[PDB]
Amino acid sequence: FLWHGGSVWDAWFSCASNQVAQVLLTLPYSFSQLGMLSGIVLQIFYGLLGSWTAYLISVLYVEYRARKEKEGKSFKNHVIQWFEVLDGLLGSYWKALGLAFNCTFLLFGSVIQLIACASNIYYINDHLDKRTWTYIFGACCATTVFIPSFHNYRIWSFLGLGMTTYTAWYLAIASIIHGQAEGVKHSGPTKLVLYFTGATNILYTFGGHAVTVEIMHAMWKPQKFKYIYLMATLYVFTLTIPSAAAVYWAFGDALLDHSNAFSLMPKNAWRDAAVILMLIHQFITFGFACTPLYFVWEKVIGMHDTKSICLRALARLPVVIPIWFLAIIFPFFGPINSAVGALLVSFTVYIIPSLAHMLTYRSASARQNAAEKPPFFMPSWTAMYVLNAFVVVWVLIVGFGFGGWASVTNFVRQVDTFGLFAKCYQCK
Ligand SMILES: O=C(O)COc1ccc(Cl)cc1Cl
Ligand code: NA
Repeated sequence: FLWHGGSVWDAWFSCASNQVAQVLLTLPYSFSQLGMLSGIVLQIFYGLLGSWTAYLISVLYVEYRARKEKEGKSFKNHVIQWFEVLDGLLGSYWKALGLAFNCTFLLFGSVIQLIACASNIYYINDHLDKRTWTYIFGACCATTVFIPSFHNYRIWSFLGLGMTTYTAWYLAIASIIHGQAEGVKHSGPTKLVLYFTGATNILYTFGGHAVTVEIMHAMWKPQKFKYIYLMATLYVFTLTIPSAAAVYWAFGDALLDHSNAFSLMPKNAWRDAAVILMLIHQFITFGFACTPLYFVWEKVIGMHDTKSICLRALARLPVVIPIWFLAIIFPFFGPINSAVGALLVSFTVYIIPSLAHMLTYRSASARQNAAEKPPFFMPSWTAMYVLNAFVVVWVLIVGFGFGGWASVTNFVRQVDTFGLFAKCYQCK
């Protein structure tokens, strides 16, 4: 009860901002690297852990606002940010950590959208290789230095949800109708590097929810908290499990060579519709990631105020040129999710939110005068502390130690094979 979350519409507007658009096409690859038994258990595991960490971020936001409003403060005409909460609760070293990590991740999450945009357009008009489509789409994305901000974020998310729901159910039904071939093989785990570069792509997937609660996070007065609101957290499962299971079931071990699943499906108007919807979706996730970087760069350089559109744009172009060169040089759609999710997501989404919560409520004085008692599904404090320590140690060893070695070895293998400035990655 009294969950500071809102009504049914705001509650579903939080599951809408659970971006799983682009990574949806690289999950059969991970299944072919792991097998059927490990692919499902790990998806459920990481989905539950992601929901837990999102809850942690929420309770920390509420704790900070509640502490600040008591000593005398007005939060009117001023939205709170993540690094501000970290600075207010822990100190300045945490304000530096939660800024460096959240800026590096936002830099590397747009290279991926540019790569995917240049990759999916190849399965409509394959007269120009993927590097020329990267030239063209980078020149198109370098025009976001003219769009100031977004006037509305509700409609974009509510349309992205449907654009994802069409593709996640085309990929399953087309694969079922196509059936199995004659002499396809489902070999499970063979090498270690492959198992652990698949597990990290699965870790990456379920950290997109908590990453938005670290940037926008709108909150308001509490409501009565109908308990049906929880049934919107487990709606990404009907998007990710059937589509990834039914493509691997049909196409076997031909997927450890094709990271984009559109390359195996038979061409039809439905496939063309899904490519276009995915392009429209991945063109929105690029601006929603490049806007905070623009804001932070303008604040840092000391030029927040600008009246002409020609001055803002011109000053705002050391931030989109490395996002372009990095997409041109390393165009590895699918092997890059593992590296990014092993080096940045494991710290941004999992270890830091659970370490801040452990370090905040250390003393009994901080635990008796708390803004929110422990939830109904976790009564004691020892339960929360044990769960946090487990999350920290697990993501530290399996997510960073093994995942890191495996994913970086795979990323270097791709460069050894295809070279730098590759012309067409995984084209016949
Ligand atoms: O389209 C994508 O890139 C997949 O969505 C995500 C998945 C994981 C994380 Cl951390 C962030 C995002 Cl935006
Ligand atoms: Na991967």
